[PDB]
Amino acid sequence: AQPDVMAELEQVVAKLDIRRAQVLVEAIIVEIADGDGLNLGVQWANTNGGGT
Amino acid sequence: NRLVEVVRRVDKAGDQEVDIIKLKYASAGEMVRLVTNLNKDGNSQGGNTSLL
Repeated sequence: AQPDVMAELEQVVAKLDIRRAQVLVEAIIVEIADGDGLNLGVQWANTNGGGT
Repeated sequence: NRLVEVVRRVDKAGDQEVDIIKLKYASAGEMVRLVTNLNKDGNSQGGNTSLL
């Protein structure tokens, strides 16, 4: 380009070529799970009377 | 003596040379455009003026 644009492109480049900063990204996924089933049940069977 | 005096005279009266010096900065084409609007810096169809 023209020397006037060359000097303009030279500033654009210098700004655009800036050392891009780095990022360390730690994620922390914590899950906790449990629960209580309970099955208690009573059955009575009698020949004479009847059963449940 | 005074004839050829007249002739070299009329010769050196109307000099028309070129000079070139480098432009380091703003565009020669913009230089062209901006100065082209300086019409009558040799840029005319003037008759007895002979500005060509």
